[PDB]
Amino acid sequence: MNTVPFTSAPIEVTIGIDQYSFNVKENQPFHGIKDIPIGHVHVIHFQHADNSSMRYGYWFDCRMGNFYIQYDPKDGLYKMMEERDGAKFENIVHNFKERQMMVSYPKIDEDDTWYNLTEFVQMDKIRKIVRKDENQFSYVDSSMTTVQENELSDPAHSLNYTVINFKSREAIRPGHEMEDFLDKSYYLNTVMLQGIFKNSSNYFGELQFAFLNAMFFGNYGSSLQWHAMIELICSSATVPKHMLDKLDEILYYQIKTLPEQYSDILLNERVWNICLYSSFQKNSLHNTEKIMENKYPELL
Amino acid sequence: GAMNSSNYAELFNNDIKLFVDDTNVYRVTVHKTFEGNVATKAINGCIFTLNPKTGHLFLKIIHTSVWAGQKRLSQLAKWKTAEEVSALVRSLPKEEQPKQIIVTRKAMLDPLEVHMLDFPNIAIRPTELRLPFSAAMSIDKLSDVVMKATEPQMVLFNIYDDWLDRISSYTAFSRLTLLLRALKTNEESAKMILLSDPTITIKSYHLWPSFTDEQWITIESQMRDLILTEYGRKYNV
Ligand SMILES: CN(C)CCn1c(=S)[nH]c2ccsc2c1=O
Repeated sequence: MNTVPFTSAPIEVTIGIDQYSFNVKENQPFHGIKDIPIGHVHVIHFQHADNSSMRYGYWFDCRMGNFYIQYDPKDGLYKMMEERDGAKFENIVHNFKERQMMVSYPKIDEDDTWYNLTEFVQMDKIRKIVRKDENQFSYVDSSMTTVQENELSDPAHSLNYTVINFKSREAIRPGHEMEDFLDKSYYLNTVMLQGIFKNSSNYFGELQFAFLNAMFFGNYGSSLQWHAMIELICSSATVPKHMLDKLDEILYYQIKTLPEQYSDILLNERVWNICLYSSFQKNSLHNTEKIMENKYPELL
Repeated sequence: GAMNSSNYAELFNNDIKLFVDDTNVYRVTVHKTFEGNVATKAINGCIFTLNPKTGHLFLKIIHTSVWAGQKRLSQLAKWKTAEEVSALVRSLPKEEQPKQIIVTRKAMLDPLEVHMLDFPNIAIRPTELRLPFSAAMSIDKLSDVVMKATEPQMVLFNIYDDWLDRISSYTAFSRLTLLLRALKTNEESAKMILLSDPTITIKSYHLWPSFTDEQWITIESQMRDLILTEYGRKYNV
């Protein structure tokens, strides 16, 4: 069980760690988060009490280094940093635990939610979507735009999601125009899975990462990417059976975790009604269809 | 964006553009079977592709053999239309290719856009106008060549005959729109108006009668009379 210490908490802030959150008062004696489960990526995220504008945060994996948070009064935010001196770090953490100035990652033993939301998400792939190679962790916030969003303006601060565009030459084989537009199996299986992602685990990892950035930061381009990756599968007549079964599980847990009051902005009526009721896969997403109909029947 | 009353003059500027109407591509008669069920029989159709500035009409005849063994023909018809328009564009010299294509029905937008991905600089546009091009098959010479075709065929016409020698393309399009609106609302009456006087003939190389300027004013008035009536005869007014 790993630890992310905080140097201090000089400004009042709501802190998130994965799907949990807690409020820290201005200059409260808060020195970090302990008992973080090893084996998963994690996200630590922030919303200041004064400025609910810009939710922001850091994706990290404690197996990749010793990370801590320190407020920067010049740039005005909580920054993640790596401590290279492992003895200084253990010594800092042990002192903060002894004084009981850390919150415990509050995982219920029965609870597989975080695993289910991050099953295919890998830190190495996050770092290729969020390019900042000198750090082992990745910063995301509400305002960052995606590469595809930038084609329709700072490239260093972008989300380099895989570009999906259903009316593109990559998507449409000359001479198969109607066939490939109405049945996107070629684009899914040959172009994206075999060609770009290599396997469905990498495809699912990017889909899960896009959803989580949409949910935790309200990142609009992430929401677009999540829905595009769902729609590409649902609009394919030919999809491996294991992928459909896994997609149903992925979406089920995403819909289960979504805040009920954000469903209006985070769910695209057209994609979901098409996927659940008109698409080739209308009858392949039993768990997802059942939770959608019981939790968000208005959208449909 | 969409073409409407507000940007109507753009049709007659010097940027090449084509209207595409697909309403006569897939045509059927519905009939009873011996078992008392209903069946369709396709008949020949056509794509109506028109330059409104010059009057040049590219009439692609759609022979019934293109539907043999195919499913979901109304959907296929839109994609066949887009395939043929795309082939037409590629067949034209670069300097004759259109800068915009305006489809008369919004369901043609995605089929045409996908078939024209190679031409990112050709704008595909809908329109808010309820243009009467479906009545093109009420023009006798056009209906004749479509129904006689035994194979796919492209036939070229000037739908304005020689009018542009005497009137502008704005006026030519207004005249065409009045004639087509008449024919669509009451074909028999419209055709009686156009042919009643046996001394005014249709030249072999024309589609419409050889009206003098004064006779066109009378004709157009009579077409204006027909349309407003039928609009009463319909709504009782
Ligand atoms: C398709 N064009 C725009 C219609 C031309 N046009 C014609 S023929 N007659 C008429 C009569 C009253 S108003 C008016 C009029 O504008």
